[PDB]
Amino acid sequence: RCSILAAANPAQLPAALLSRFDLLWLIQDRPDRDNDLRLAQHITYVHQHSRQPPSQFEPLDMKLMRRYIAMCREKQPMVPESLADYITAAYVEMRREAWASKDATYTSARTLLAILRLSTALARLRVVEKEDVNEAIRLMEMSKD
Amino acid sequence: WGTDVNVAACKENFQRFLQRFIDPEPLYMQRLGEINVIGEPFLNVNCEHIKSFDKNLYRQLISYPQEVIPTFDMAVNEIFFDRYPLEHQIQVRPFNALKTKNMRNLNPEDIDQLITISGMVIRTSQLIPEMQEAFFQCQVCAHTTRVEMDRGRIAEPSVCGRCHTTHSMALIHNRSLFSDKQMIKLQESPEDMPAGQTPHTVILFAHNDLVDKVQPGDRVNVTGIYRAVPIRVNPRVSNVKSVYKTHIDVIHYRKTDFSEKRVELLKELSRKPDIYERLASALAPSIYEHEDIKKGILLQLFGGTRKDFFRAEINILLCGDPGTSKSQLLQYVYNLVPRGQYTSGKGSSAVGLTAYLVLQTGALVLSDNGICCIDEFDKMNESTRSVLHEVMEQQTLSIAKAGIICQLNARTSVLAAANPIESQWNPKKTTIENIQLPHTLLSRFDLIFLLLDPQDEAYDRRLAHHLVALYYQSEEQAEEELLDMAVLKDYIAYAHSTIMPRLSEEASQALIEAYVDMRKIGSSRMVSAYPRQLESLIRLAEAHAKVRLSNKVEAIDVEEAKRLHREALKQSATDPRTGIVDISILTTGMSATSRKRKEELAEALKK
DNA sequence: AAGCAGATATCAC
DNA sequence: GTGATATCTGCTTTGGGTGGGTGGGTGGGTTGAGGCAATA
Ligand SMILES: Nc1ncnc2c1ncn2[C@@H]1O[C@H](COP(=O)(O)OP(=O)(O)OP(=O)(O)O)[C@@H](O)[C@H]1O
Ligand SMILES: [Mg+2]
Ligand SMILES: [Zn+2]
Repeated sequence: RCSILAAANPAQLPAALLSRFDLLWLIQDRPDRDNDLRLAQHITYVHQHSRQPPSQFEPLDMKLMRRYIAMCREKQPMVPESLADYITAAYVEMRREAWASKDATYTSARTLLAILRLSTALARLRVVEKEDVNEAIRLMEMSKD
Repeated sequence: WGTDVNVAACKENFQRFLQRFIDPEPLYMQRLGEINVIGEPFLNVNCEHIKSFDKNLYRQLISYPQEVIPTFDMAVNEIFFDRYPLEHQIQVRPFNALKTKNMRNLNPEDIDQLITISGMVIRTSQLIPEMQEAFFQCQVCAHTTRVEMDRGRIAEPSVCGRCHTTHSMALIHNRSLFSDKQMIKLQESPEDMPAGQTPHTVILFAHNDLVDKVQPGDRVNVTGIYRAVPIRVNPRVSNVKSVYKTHIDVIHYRKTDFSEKRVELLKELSRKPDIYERLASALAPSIYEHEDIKKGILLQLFGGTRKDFFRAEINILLCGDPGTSKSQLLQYVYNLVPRGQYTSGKGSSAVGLTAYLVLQTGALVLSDNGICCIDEFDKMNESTRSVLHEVMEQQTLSIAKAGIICQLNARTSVLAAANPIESQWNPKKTTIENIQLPHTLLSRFDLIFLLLDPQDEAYDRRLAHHLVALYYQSEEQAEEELLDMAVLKDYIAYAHSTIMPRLSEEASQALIEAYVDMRKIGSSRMVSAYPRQLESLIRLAEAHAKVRLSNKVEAIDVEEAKRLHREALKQSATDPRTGIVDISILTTGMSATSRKRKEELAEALKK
């Protein structure tokens, strides 16, 4: 009963395996001057100081991050009756786009169950509400691009 | 002995327990009466009852089972012989309803105490004989003697009594008296396992009537005595290791998972006008809108008539796009059938289809007189394809390996699931070229069904509502569905038991005319049918007759068989270019239009 | 170190 | 004085590579690299 986090280089893995993943993220690095300049500035600072450049909000240490993660995991939020129609409306919208794209996307009935799974995870961070479904939807469509 | 056990007091207390205890006529008095009626000399006693009546007797039973249980046997025997003036005397088997310990928490303080543990059986040994009484014969005068075993040690005689010769008594092994013993390996239950640790295992020893009472795969609560035994350093020396090994002496097993009224209910169902559709609906309530596939699977479950001159078995292949409900259907059929096997065509698979010193027959042989569900049909290698063709054509599996030459009966119905070679079904491609399997193998299936994924929005919305409703289904509905499934299983069992349909004259004429018409369709313009299909119809017709619980095949059965066959062909025999009537794709693997185009290409290149 | 095979002196009747 | 029967003495054991690969792997020892036939 474990979660699977896989990393692969595009060539050809079987489709029967790729459709099982809730999120399939294609990380593509297209060269662009300003972004490449910003990335280089970040990396040089890390080599220069052995830590990330300062930001407005300070990152939390691992010791402290593992406490919140465990604390959140105790909750068991549930999805109400009311959201049933709204989640359904999102599913058909995703399906329509997949058929229109004509790409090798894996939007199927399995996708509907994935919306619920992510939505409850988002709530466990925060009873599920419409804002968790919106974040779950946004995260997934951004994945299929 | 360091025990506060007075035998007489314990026996009296237990006799009092049998006399007076009442389950909230004494319960165990009724049990003794039932023992007399049945004749099985075993009385099971719930330790919770003994605790409730008497807390001292319970405490002594748990602490000193070896000493106390025989006194219980004496008490029960005395009482029973009073109330009813049997191969053996009755034996008490105290047990705990629920486990009192976890396999991981067994401790030295529990040695020689009565405990209950839960687990799953993985291995059982063959029977081990234990000597109880040794038999000696003088090698000079043939005088015979018998010696009782004493704590695993035997007092060999030194001088013959009759002739006084010394060292003349030889042990005759096969004139002695032996009792049965069995070694069982119990695996820790998945629920009680801590996260990420490998399961623990325990050794159990069963004796006499408790041997062969469990089989590998069983989930059982075992009540027995915890034992510690020394380990010899090597077989030759009498030195022992300071760390003891442990096992459990089994005392009680508890396996933790027709009637005339039942037959009357089944017949009442069989009288209903729409029994076919009722059973089809009950077959797989979770799957949505696949009515014809469900009807075909029901007919496969019932099967045709075993003529004993003719395969009576119905083979069904479900090919389709990924993300449909094919695996769920296969799982539901596997659960339903009594002698079924669920397996995969991939070679790496844990359970294999092929037979492979112990002779290991594959799933196809194991599913003899049953259904074999094969999930990744398209992923079979060439050897597995040959094996499957042999099974489907001849219903036997031949092996010639490691000096063993034999033929194994495999009369099994194949329910197969197949995916396309591409990421999606290609409408331009026919069935043969969509799934890379030989046409010779495809021609052995009675029915091929296509589970395509629609582009319709309304279908998506309806399926979404179906799945959400299932996601919120209530416990009473689940229980009702389970009851309906049990009714279906009983109906199928009864039909297999007692119904053997036979072709009536009207059915024969209907079948002949049906075949002639199917041929005529092609003959009008190619060939639109071949004789093998006629056989399929017969099988299907018989299956339908069995669903009604009828011993005669009627014209209605033939009409239903024709409709189902014609629907399956319309699903899977369609040429994407022109039409459907062409069945040459199944017989030859190449579309007639494709054949003409290839002929044109070859002739042009020959120009 | 531990145990069986062989040799042999020794009590008992 | 003979029949046990109790005491004493010498052998070899173990698994092991100084005990061999000219004993044999049907007497019994994980891990890796290297030829085959069938394989794709
Ligand atoms: N017709 C349907 N009825 C019910 N559930 C369906 C249907 N079609 C798809 N589903 C849903 O899709 C999932 C079924 O996936 P399943 O493992 O059965 O697919 P499959 O057909 O074996 O395909 P594959 O192995 O290619 O993924 C479940 O969420 C099931 O609810
Ligand atoms: Mg599947
Ligand atoms: Zn004798």
